[PDB]
Amino acid sequence: AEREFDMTIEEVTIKVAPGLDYKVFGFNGQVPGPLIHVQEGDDVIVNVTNNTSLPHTIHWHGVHQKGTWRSDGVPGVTQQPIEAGDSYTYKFKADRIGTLWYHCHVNVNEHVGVRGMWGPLIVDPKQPLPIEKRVTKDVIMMMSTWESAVADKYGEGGTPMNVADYFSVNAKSFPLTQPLRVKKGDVVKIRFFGAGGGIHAMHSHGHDMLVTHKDGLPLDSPYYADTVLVSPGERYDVIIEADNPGRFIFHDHVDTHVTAGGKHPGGPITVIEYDGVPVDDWYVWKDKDYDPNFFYSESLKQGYGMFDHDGFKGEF
Amino acid sequence: AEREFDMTIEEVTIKVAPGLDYKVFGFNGQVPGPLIHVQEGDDVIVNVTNNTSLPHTIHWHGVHQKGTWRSDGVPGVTQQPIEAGDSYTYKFKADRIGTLWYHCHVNVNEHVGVRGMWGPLIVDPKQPLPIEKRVTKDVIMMMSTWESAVADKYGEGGTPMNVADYFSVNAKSFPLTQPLRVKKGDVVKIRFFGAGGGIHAMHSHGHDMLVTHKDGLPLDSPYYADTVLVSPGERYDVIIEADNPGRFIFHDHVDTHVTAGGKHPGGPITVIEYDGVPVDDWYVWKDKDYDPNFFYSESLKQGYGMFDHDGFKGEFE
Amino acid sequence: AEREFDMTIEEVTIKVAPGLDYKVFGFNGQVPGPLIHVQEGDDVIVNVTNNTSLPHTIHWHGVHQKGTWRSDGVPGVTQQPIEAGDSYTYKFKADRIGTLWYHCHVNVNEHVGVRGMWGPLIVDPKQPLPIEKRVTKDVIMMMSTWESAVADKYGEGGTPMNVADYFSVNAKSFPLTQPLRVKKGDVVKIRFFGAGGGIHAMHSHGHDMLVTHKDGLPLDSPYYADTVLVSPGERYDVIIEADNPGRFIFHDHVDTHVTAGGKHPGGPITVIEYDGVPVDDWYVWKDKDYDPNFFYSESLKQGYGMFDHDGFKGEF
Ligand SMILES: [Cl-]
Ligand SMILES: [Cu+2]
Ligand SMILES: [Cu+2]
Ligand SMILES: [Cu+2]
Ligand SMILES: [Cu+2]
Ligand SMILES: [Cu+2]
Ligand SMILES: [Cu+2]
Repeated sequence: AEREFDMTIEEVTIKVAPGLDYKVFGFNGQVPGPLIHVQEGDDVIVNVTNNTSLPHTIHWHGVHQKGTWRSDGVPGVTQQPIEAGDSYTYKFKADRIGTLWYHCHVNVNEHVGVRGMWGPLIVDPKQPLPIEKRVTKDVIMMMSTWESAVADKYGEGGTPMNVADYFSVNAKSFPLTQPLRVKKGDVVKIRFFGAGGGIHAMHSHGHDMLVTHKDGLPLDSPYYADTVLVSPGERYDVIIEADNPGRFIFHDHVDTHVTAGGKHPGGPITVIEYDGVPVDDWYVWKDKDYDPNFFYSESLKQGYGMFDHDGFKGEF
Repeated sequence: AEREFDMTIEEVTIKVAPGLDYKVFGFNGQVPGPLIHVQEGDDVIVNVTNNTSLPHTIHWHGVHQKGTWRSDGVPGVTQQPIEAGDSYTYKFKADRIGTLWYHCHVNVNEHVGVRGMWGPLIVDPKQPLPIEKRVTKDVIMMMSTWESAVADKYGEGGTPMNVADYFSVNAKSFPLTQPLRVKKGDVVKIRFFGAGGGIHAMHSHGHDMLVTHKDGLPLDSPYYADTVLVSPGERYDVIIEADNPGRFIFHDHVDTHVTAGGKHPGGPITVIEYDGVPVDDWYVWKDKDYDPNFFYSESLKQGYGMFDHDGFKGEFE
Repeated sequence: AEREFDMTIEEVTIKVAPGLDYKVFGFNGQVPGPLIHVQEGDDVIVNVTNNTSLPHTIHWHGVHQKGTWRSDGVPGVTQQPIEAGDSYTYKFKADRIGTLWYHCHVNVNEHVGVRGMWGPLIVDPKQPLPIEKRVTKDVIMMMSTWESAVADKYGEGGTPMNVADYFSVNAKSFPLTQPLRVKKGDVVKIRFFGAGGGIHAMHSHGHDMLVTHKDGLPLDSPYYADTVLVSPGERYDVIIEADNPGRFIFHDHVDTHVTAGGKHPGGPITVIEYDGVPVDDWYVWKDKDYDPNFFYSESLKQGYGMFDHDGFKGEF
């Protein structure tokens, strides 16, 4: 089917951690960018308007661009950049399946590294794996890093001379992340993305993960892991069988990454919270204002197209 | 079988490198912590006493805690911390097989990153791989990094603003590491752990490694490597066939990691020394003061239980 | 067969980037060092003469040194160093197949980290994979990093206290790299090397990579990837089916690595350029002064031996 979407690029500010507001270039004014969810074989048309003061593009990472290389989104290679105030239309066929993503390809070190110019592109295969047919909850986790020194400073950051001192999943640092709420018997598909410039060692307490896909494509030899290393550009899909009721923390195991501006705890941390587990008064998230779509789990159930999320929207 | 162990957490100082003494929180006053070696299906009880000035927990990394999540050892999630001077008992069934480990889960960036709060937990499968039944030597290598600026200062370190300038296997930096001594025909199982906050590219000269397990679980498709990348939290088990007599260096291939305080050589370096090879006068480790249990290989032959090692023990104040 | 080669170590200066010349110890006065290409079972002899002011060795990474451990090239372990002005002969049997490499093993943090003391060693199996039979182009990509503060001064660099601020493939930083020119129907073997001290996430636009070998040895279970993480010491061989005509960028996806001295663009970046695709006026590499052997692809067709390349030579 033909899938036509309109995206904008906006100058907005988001809250990454307590005390850290960050100026970003948000697709549809949000970080992560909108979820794009389509079927294998769909013809995609994206009309992009640049409402920022700088040039950008959108590269569709994982999309082959078979006979459509001029929609690959690389400035000086496949197109001239999209200048401030201008528009550009991308057209491609979604013939590559799985967990893909999209991001700006101008000034990548800054724009993708610290300005949040990325989002998920999920292409449903015609032939999912047997285990994928058992999935009851689909979870998107996009990891990135932030340099507090350039929080207020478009045009700076993302160099070896900068210090990445905050770390996140879906643009939040713990405790501003959200729990992953499950029920006993759930079969959870988690899609990890190396969105930023860091490496993340994602570890699930209480469960092993079956690693089923690398960069969206199914492995002939899937393998179990309790810690999955995710590096820039990569995606890994795993399955967790939710067969062990408790509260089980789930986080980046890189020691310096569980900090926020030099203090602990912070970073890419969530908790696998099973329904019906009694809540102790000392539980860190006992009074959580819950967002059920923090990992796009609700949007992933609502059909094919483009999905904004109010929780990811920044302020103008 | 029910296996009950008593462990303490102690404030001690260890020698990581020549000219680098480091204040740590050592399980039983040592880094690495004691080897815990049990069988699949055992019921494990660990009574922990905190003899330090700061709160800690023990998380059992790889242990599912099937129906025992309150023993997972995570502060503010599964328990309140073990305060200074207090005790706490962990109970869990070892139903997850393989190379596991344990570490503190309080102030992790510092306690695990630079205070040596970790040790190995080996769970023997009831049905090991055929290749594991050929093994004649079992070897534990726990890699970590150290920040010299906070060596003498509990309560600091483990942040992006600190500089990790020393590197180790089993808490020692070359030349204070020990050789891996083998003889022709040995079948060596090596278990790599990303214990600290660094990434380590472990390269064996003279041999390929058959990578057989990831995080303790056997791969359906094992593969050969001469360099295995080990990142925080991960474990890899490999097999080396010791069929090539020589002196073969075995080290972290990350260029900056073969230094110590800006000087070279240093870092996670050992040598696979074959017994039959005549020793040259210029060999760096000629007349080495040898510790046969530096990789826990002797402890791993002594049956199920918990094993301290004096080679790893630190000095009390 | 017995194959005997003569190599020197020279003090030369290479151009790594615009704004970065670098003092290096080049094998045969070039970085990367000469391609050594032999067949499984060959008896290799390399006579090395040290024409520099400092001691060196050559370690043959991946070579087992079966019955020849004294040729392993490790100072204080298998030999005393090759002192300034002296010579030394290595002899070994190439019984280990695949993508290997060689590098100095004296003061490795500096000499391999920033002085370019490395090159490729390719051992052809007597029995190649079926997949390798279809290969029409062979490509070598050796990634490394550079510290500008020590560009002029042998005896410093390669420590945690230094800043790596330039990044390269085959010792050039974009735009001084070269395109990978292919024709539709090509089957391209790419051999990635972690030659320096960095981690590199190599991402091919427009194509998936079939990962066929790890450290030169064939995987029982090959897998597709669009991003391949290459760390120090490692090699990965991949196959790309050149079935998608366009201009497709091919680069390190680690955000900070696509910079040069704090500026973007730079780093390990090439472009898969298909023959016959019209060149746009704004294409960054329009009228490029092209080197068809920048990835050793021409040398790799010339049989067994040691092959220098003028494009890699430094100046005295
Ligand atoms: Cl022997
Ligand atoms: Cu942009
Ligand atoms: Cu891409
Ligand atoms: Cu602790
Ligand atoms: Cu854990
Ligand atoms: Cu050298
Ligand atoms: Cu080697």
